[PDB]
Amino acid sequence: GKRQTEREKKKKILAERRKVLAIDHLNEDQLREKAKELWQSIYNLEAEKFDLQEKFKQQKYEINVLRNRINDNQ
Amino acid sequence: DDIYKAAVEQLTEEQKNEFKAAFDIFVLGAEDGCISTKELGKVMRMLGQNPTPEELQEMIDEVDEDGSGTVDFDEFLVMMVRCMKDDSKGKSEEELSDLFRMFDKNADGYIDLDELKMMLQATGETITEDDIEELMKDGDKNNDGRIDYDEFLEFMKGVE
Amino acid sequence: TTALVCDNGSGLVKAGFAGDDAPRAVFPSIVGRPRHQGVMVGMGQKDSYVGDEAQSKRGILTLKYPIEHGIITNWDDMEKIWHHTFYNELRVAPEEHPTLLTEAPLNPKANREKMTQIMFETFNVPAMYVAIQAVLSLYASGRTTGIVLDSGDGVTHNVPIYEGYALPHAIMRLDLAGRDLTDYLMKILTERGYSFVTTAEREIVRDIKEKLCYVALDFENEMATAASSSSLEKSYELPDGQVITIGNERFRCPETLFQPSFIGMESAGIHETTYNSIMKCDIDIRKDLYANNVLSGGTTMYPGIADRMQKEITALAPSTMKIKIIAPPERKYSVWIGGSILASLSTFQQMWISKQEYDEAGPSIVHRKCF
Amino acid sequence: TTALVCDNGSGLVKAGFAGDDAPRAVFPSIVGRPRHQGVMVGMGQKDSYVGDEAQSKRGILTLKYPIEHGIITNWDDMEKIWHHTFYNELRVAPEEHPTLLTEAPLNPKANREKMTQIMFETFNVPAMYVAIQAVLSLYASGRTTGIVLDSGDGVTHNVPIYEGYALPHAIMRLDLAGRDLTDYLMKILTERGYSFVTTAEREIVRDIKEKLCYVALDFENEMATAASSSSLEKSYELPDGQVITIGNERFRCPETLFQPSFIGMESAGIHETTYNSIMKCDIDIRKDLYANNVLSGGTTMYPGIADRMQKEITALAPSTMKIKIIAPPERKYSVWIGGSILASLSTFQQMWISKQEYDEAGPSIVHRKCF
Amino acid sequence: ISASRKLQLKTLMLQIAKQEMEREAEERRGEKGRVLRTRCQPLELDGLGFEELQDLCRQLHARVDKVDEERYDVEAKVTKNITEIADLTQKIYDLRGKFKRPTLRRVRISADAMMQAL
Ligand SMILES: Nc1ncnc2c1ncn2[C@@H]1O[C@H](COP(=O)(O)OP(=O)(O)O)[C@@H](O)[C@H]1O
Ligand SMILES: Nc1ncnc2c1ncn2[C@@H]1O[C@H](COP(=O)(O)OP(=O)(O)O)[C@@H](O)[C@H]1O
Ligand SMILES: [Mg+2]
Ligand SMILES: [Mg+2]
Repeated sequence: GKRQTEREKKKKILAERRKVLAIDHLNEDQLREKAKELWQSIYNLEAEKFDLQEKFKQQKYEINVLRNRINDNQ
Repeated sequence: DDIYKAAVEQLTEEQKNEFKAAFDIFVLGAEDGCISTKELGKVMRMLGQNPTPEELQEMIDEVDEDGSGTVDFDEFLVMMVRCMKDDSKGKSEEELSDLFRMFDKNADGYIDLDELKMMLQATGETITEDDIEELMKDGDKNNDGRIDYDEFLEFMKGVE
Repeated sequence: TTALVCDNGSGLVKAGFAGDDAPRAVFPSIVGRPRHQGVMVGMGQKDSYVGDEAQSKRGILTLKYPIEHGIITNWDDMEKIWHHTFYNELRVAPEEHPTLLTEAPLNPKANREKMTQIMFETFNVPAMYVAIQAVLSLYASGRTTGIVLDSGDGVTHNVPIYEGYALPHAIMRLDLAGRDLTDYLMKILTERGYSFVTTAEREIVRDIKEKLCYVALDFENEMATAASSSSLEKSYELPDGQVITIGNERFRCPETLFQPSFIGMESAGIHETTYNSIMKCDIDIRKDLYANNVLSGGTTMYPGIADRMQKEITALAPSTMKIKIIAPPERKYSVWIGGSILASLSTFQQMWISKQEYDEAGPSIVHRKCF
Repeated sequence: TTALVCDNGSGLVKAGFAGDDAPRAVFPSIVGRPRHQGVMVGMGQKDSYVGDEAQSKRGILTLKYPIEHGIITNWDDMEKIWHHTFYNELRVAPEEHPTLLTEAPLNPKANREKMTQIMFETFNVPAMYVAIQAVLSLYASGRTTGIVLDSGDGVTHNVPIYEGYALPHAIMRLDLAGRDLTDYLMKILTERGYSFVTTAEREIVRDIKEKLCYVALDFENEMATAASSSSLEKSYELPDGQVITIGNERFRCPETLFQPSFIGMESAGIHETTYNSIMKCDIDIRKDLYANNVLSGGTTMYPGIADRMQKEITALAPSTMKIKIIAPPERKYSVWIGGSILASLSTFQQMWISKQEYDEAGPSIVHRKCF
Repeated sequence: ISASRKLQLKTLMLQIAKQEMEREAEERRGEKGRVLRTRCQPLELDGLGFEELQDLCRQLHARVDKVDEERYDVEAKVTKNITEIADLTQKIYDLRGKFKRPTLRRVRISADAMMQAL
């Protein structure tokens, strides 16, 4: 396996399994609402990405704490 | 200073039962409630409560210093309730770790005396004999030149 | 930023930032799943211990190397090893660091292409470059000519170089290396009564080989001496007591290098494949190659090999040429030191395989101009 | 709700709610029907006195243990014992409490399946789980490795464990235990004139064994000393007077543990089956097992056994390893304390055999994933 | 050394810690809002013709695919990092407090005063 399944999953998520959307094919109010949906989805997901960045920060802090404890104890 | 004393002011009947049992063991009526600290520790260990000799020795070194053996009721009840463990889980471990990483800005895997003392002065509390060097003496068990979150627990565990 | 000089190797993964003297983290490349059942609950038992962690719990694991002979036979395990190396032994995310892997000569293409594809897709490095393991060992010696014999643990290869121009028709790659010596030692120890079978006990036999074995200057005289006196028998304490005494197994294990007929291999020893590699070169650069023979790799650390090899080559070579064998004390990490030097060069800074180039030509970019 | 940590054992049933320090009710597991006729009318004479009640009326009963060697030979009596344990010694209906029985290693399957079928059909518990009696004793010591010798009253078994991974091929179960020592003591007491025959007098001999016997540090020296001086003769008062004097029967009764040839058993003592159990383990975890040898079970409470066993193993083992024998003062209830700890864990809360699972797969569910 | 001020000190520390945590949460929220606004510009919906919305939604969809790739990347990263962090937390626990989980006890309670009732 090595990871070919994992990369296949990655590609499917980024290209296929994403919310693959045909957008510019709708009536004026319909296209407007779909654009609003896309914009809101981007907003919420970007908030989530910031949360992931903050979690990366917390995990880094925990790693530093664990490393200092290990070095002190071993 | 205030917690156990106020609880004495608002005494509950649950602790009141043990208070009266110990008093009748000591005071048979129409007395000043002297209750010598030596006898206080002996009976506290005797009455099936927590047999911790450390609190008894602290009280003996602390009370009956007048040479009379009499113990004021306020301090008697305070030491009775404090021999029993009065704490609510010492908050949450992960919560306290987050509190301390907010406190600890260096983030070198530990925290030094400087951040701890800055937070201490941010708390806004008076300074007494157990300040200044009691924290240094207590936290420096292996004397690593720092007081980490684990060392901060080692100093004053069960923070409420 | 700084470059990551990783060096997969086969037996010890050596890594570290470019521009230092020694690799930052050196640890065996083994991934061992537990094999027993496990009854304690909540002990926090993982499903695979990699690196140096599995050399401490090896009593209940089944260690298996992911690299057999230079080539990589188990890609998932190799990916796990790389992930461990990046995240736990160096603690630097690969998204912000170029990498410089190393590869043995004459290896299958698919191995190299898969390596670059992994590095670009999974770890998502900015740029990676693959270099032949012998040119680096020549860098570390500070030379620019010479024929380098890099007897690793997986495969022994012998790349001659002159004035910076490698001679591709004179590379002699032989698959006898440290692992086969470990297996042969484990096989001849049975002649005294000590039986090592488990894949965990192969590590114990490897430790015996490292600490006790040495290369004899003259084989027959040593065989005669060890059969009469007892001045050679050195004892060694197993991980549980019951000391063992190694007799003439001491210099018979590494003698396989100069007589590969011991383990049934047909080819000639490392003393004669170097001379053959020289004789394939042109007639005018043979003196320089004779004078600048370089040793590298772990397995060339046996006490007394730099004299046996010189004696053998002097026997083979013409009497007029001077035979000199360069054996630096930092032999084991010679390849990695050379890798650090190469990655620290300014002239080399534009040879990396940039990610946009890979996106345009696919993994087959490595065989192209960016070698 | 809280879990019921029952522990059937063989000789003493120990039970109590999970999360405490000591079992709530400990009482012998004997069921004795009356044997004489009975002339008083209306005395309220029952047909079977179980538990600690039959240790007070034992003068007119015929006590018979329902568990011979770990296995259960008389299911009706065992059901009666369980019913008594639940309703009268704990006074908690089983309809509202999970149960955690314990079972010796290498026991017949049918015993375990019948046990779970009874617990689910008759008492109708919400969920029950069966655990090996040695892993719990390892829990109680707060370790995670070590080889535990759990010499109960029915059967002595020796389960080695490393890093939480039990080694199923190294379990050495031996059927010599406290009951055979009681019978042998009752058999050697006849050499002075005291004859105990009735099944009620076996209890008196058991009391003699508990209060007087001790394990000799060196057997031959003690045999020589007791045959010359009289400093060992300790006296004991029977339940009716007529004191008796035990001479060298004191250390000859528990010596059977280290020389099972006394009662005609072929196998080697508990001092050598531990070493054999260690030697079956892998070569890299033998040091840890040597250093963390754990004792448990009732029969390991003889005064002076933790020194005799250490001396014997040090004689057998290689001279370099350190031999340490963990003998906590709370040896008798070690298995139950470990059971309480295991039942109190959050990670373990989803391993119970839920009743709906039993309804779908029958009693053979116990051998399945829910072990 | 007085046992008097332990309660006041710990309560004051708790108050300071809660204030710091809520302040950090609020500033994180403000930073996240600013970063979102500078990463995803607010939608413009004033007097746009049909083609204006067509083009804007096309640009938004291209950005949607781009950010979907970015966030699936950071999501896989956070999944791997969280898994590894939990594993190392468990490793540190079994390294240090594994000898203490058995010590988690509520003992010496009922049997202390249940002796002479027999
Ligand atoms: N001091 C030593 N003496 C003898 N043999 C050694 C010594 N150190 C390492 N080796 C052998 O060399 C091997 C390590 O070789 P190494 O250079 O790490 O291989 P690679 O080229 O894959 O990095 C080990 O397997 C061991 O058998
Ligand atoms: N203090 C003691 N000294 C010597 N032997 C004892 C002592 N206490 C119990 N025993 C022996 O151990 C047996 C009880 O063992 P126990 O651990 O209760 O078995 P189980 O594993 O079935 O619970 C008794 O039959 C008795 O022979
Ligand atoms: Mg190499
Ligand atoms: Mg038992």
